[PDB]
Amino acid sequence: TVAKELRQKSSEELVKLVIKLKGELLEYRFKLAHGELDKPHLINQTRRLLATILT
RNA sequence: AGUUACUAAGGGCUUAUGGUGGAUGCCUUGGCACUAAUAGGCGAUGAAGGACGUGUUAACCUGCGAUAAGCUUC
Repeated sequence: TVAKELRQKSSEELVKLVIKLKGELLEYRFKLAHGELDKPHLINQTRRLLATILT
């Protein structure tokens, strides 16, 4: 699931993806602060996602 | 007038038990001293050592560094 990210617009689409991931990660963590986050597993994945893109 | 078993508040001796206490005996992911090979350094591309932080997981230990108990590639 990385060669499927090299092929994307490795110059510009990835920037939009990065900002979207940061936003939804922030909203995930905020949901975790209160209640109503019923899939606590999404945080570890989404951070794991950015680690590839920046790479 | 006289003789002498019983007393045991408590103690003593042996023998049996019970409690504390952790020596002797068996053992060990630990240490010690050595051999034979390898290698004899790290660092402005910012080290050694430290702080601080990071979790679906409280603290601590460990790993790791805002890509943060993990990322890419063979």
